[PDB]
Amino acid sequence: FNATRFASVYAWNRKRISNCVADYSVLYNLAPFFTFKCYGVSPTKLNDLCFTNVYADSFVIRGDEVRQIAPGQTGNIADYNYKLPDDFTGCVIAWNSNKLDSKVSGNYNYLYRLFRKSNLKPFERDISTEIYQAGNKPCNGVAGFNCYFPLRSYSFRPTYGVGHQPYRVVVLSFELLHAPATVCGPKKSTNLV
Amino acid sequence: LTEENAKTFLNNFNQEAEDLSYQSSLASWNYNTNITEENAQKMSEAAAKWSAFYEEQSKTAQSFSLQEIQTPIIKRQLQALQQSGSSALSADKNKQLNTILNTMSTIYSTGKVCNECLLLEPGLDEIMATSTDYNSRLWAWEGWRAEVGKQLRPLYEEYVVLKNEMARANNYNDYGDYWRGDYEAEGADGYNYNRNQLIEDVERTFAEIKPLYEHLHAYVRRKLMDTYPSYISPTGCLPAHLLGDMWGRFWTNLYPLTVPFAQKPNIDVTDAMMNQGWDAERIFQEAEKFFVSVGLPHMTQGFWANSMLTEPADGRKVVCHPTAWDLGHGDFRIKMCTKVTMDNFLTAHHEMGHIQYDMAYARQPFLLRNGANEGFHEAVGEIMSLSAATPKHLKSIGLLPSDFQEDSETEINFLLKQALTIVGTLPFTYMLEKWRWMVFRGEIPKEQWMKKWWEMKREIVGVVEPLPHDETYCDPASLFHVSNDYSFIRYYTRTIYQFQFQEALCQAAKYNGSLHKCDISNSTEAGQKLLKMLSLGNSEPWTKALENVVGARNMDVKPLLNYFQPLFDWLKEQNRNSFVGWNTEWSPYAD
Ligand SMILES: *[C@@H]1O[C@H](CO)[C@@H](O)[C@H](O)[C@H]1NC(C)=O
Ligand SMILES: *[C@@H]1O[C@H](CO)[C@@H](O)[C@H](O)[C@H]1NC(C)=O
Ligand SMILES: [Zn+2]
Repeated sequence: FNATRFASVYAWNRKRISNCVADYSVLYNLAPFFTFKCYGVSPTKLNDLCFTNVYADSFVIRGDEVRQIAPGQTGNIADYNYKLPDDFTGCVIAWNSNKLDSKVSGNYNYLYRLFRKSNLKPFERDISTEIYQAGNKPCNGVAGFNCYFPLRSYSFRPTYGVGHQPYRVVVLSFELLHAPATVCGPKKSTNLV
Repeated sequence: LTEENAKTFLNNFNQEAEDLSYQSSLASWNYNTNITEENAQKMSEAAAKWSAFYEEQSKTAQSFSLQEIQTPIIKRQLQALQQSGSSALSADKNKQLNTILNTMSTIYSTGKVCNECLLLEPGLDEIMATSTDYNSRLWAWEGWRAEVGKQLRPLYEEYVVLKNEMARANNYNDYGDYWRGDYEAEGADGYNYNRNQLIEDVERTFAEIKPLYEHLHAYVRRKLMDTYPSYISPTGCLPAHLLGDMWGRFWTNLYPLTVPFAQKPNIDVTDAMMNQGWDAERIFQEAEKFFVSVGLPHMTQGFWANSMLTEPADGRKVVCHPTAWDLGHGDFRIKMCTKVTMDNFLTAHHEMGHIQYDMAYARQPFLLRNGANEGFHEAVGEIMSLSAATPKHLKSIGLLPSDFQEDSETEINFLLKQALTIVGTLPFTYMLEKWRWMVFRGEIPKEQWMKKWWEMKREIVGVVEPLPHDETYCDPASLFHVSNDYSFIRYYTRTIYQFQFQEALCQAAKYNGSLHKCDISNSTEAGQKLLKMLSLGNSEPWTKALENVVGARNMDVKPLLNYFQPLFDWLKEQNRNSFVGWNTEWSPYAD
């Protein structure tokens, strides 16, 4: 939540939350929280569920790209940057991030692609920077006819509207493989008589 | 092939064009909020960088083929990107084309003609409109014409020659055909639309527009004889300086002179906007509540934070130019000198239409972030102010009580000025457009320029000059849109577009009342009818745009007469003892 630098839509890092007690069902730290839709798990049943491996997918997308992160839809991000499986077990959390990432000089730090040879695999990591060879024209490091650079940056602004604002989305996807659980929920009901 | 390869070039272009266009528009908005040197230094470099990037991206797009592309969704985008223009010739041509445009702009801005004498904007129409003296306008017409005609004729002829030379580089007939190319439509056999046949459509529309204007121009001639007896012809034309303006396109001040019934004025809500507690903020609140009531989304949270609605008196340089600026990136803001007047209410309802239009096509890329043509851009703003101008809307706002007695003469004198301010400039527009279409291709040589200009002015508009002018003058180049590069065909099409959209929204709501007083208040049916129209933007042409509006794919003059229905019969019943027509032989200088 209080990170000073996030990753891109394709070069996102993965951290494992384990060996510690988590405080679920209470995570509202910012005011708006436009997206708190969970799949398969109730929002009020997160504290009484133990986990062993929890990955955090942190990526920055536009406002119209928030709805594209859903099983069964197709868009520009749900097919070439990041896509959730059909039987997704987790929750999607997004908020407004136009305050601390406001610079009118230019935002060329975050990168994202829009073209690939095929569809994405569930939980796929792509960092290649080869030339997009689509037609029957060989590319040998040429910028122009039939050869381009697939990696491009964003154009975020403090006045990016209302349905296109940068939504920093953190996916709380858990993995359950009948393993010994270590992440326990909040257990505080002590009253001795 | 390059089927999916062109998908990458345009997405790489627009990705950074969205960034740089906003960098330029923010500097432009900052220069408009205060006119200082530090803001201009940032705006000039941004505009130059954007113009250089556009050419750097368009210089390599010409190598790609266009006829082998199959998907029309990108064919509509690629044809709009190759329109470079001055990129074919060298830089010496562009330098000498701009060094004369700046010179003529500085000359026209500093127009000072005396022998009580002022600049261009200072005391321009205040003498033409307010003053009713004949000798006060006698000089104000002749000197204003002769100070900018003979001093701009040798500079404008070379400019027209350069405009014709620019047509051969991009394979065009003339410069006038370049502005007609924006009304382009491609697709199937029934979706194509040629850019040269527009003259025929304009003529077909004007052939039906003329019978509406004949009685309107004949009735205003009978009553003007009570002030100018020896200056108004009985069965001829009218002088050009007796039209309330130097060109006769805005007959706003002629309403008190051509009032149908002076025993009761029109509607008045200026006094009610002061004692009820109205401010500049609550007007936009009610306007947006009226806009959302038809099924439109809400506004941006920053629209109430960054938009300069109230005029600050803390040292800001205000230009006071009401225009909905589309800065990009989904940013919606309004720079307007807002007050509690009705004149500021009309433009406040006009700009909200442009705002809700720009909100619709924000999903498509920067290249398609435009209308289907030049006539759909500023045409959605007038229908909202027309629907809000009804007395029932003002009674539903909460200003006047529900016991208001609306009479027929009120609607008559309202439609009179609503026509004189809208359809009064249609002949003036058509005359200059046909003149430009004739003189740009090479149909009318330079040896019969002013003679043909005056012949067309007498035949089409029906205005006779008070003194004879030779061909050494350059009168038609004295207009704001004629001197510099400004298209004018859009204003002739928007007048039909607004009356078509109003009728299309009124018929879908099942309203069997008066068309000129039809309102879209609390109509969820027309909202979905308008959203699918404004959502396509530049992705779909006007052919596919009008089919979801009314169904037809051609210009319709039927709404032009179906709007002013109580006015046509009124002028017919009041012209029972008047001569309908015009005379091309009568002239005030015929001594
Ligand atoms: C515009 O000028 C004002 C006055 O000097 C200045 O405060 C402001 O920062 C300028 N804006 C830009 C974008 O340079
Ligand atoms: C919508 O609400 C009612 C409908 O009965 C009426 O006042 C009018 O049609 C509309 N109101 C406003 C304020 O536009
Ligand atoms: Zn219009």
